[PDB]
Amino acid sequence: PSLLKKLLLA
Amino acid sequence: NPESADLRALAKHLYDSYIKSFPLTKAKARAILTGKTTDKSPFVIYDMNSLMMGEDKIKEVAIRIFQGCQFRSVEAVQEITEYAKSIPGFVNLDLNDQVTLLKYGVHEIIYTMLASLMNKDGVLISEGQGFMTREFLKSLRKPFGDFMEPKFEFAVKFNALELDDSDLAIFIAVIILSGDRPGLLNVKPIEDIQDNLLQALELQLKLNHPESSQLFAKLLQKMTDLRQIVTEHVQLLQVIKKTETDMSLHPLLQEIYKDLY
Ligand SMILES: C/C(=C1/c2ccc(Cc3c(C4CC4)nc4c(Cl)cccn34)cc2COc2cc(F)ccc21)c1noc(=O)[nH]1
Repeated sequence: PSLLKKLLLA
Repeated sequence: NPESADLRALAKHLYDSYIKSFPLTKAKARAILTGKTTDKSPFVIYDMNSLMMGEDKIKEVAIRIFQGCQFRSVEAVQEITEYAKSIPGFVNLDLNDQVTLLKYGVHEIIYTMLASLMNKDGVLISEGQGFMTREFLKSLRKPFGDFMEPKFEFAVKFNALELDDSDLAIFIAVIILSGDRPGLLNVKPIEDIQDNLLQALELQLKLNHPESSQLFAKLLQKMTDLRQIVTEHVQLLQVIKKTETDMSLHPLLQEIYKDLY
């Protein structure tokens, strides 16, 4: 579950 | 050439996005470091007594100090992510390639912006409210005592290049768009954006540093220097994690550090 992906998509 | 005007527009766009993403600019850090500010002076951590004194603004002391850096690095990853999304083409890349570029790029950017917070005497900490002396860092037990010395030497040399925030915005964009990071799925589009960012950097340095001979070549060499620094950064967590098992790591850092093991 990627925290970098969450930052990237916000 | 015909792209020169567009390269100045890209340079301005990255500078504006950098100001938007990074609260503590080189210009602010240099103002604090030379008392050209109406901010309160920063607290100075120079010994064990002064570190306890300043406790309110941050096991074994060397570990607690380095564990303390996690809060700043988590904020920096968020700032760098915001910046990366402002680079034209970045958000159109494969989302897994955007993760890879952030994962392998953030520490190189953190050490780059850290050079802005450093002089030959010490480093600005706690969003610029603290100054921790080189000397105090030199005094921590091995291997911690030896660790920051080469970071201070990198900074003095980097700072002697007299880059400004406009220069740094493009330099950082070039580092993010590195096509050789491990596990990138589509390297061509990344190198295409990087090539245009390098043209924008080359022109930035020619116009902003007209008497600074081979400044572009010197900056490319600093990107090499920054990768060695990151290798040494990772080698230290690796060394200490052999003896200290129970060590806390912020989940976001856990993701950045995964697989370097
Ligand atoms: C987890 C960790 C570090 C950590 C924390 C800080 C540093 C080096 C460092 C930096 C770097 C720009 C991040 N900045 C500083 C300052 Cl301002 C003072 C003292 C050390 N500093 C290196 C490392 C790597 O080794 C560690 C070894 C330990 F035993 C415990 C923690 C760490 C870390 N914190 O932020 C990171 O990016 N990594």
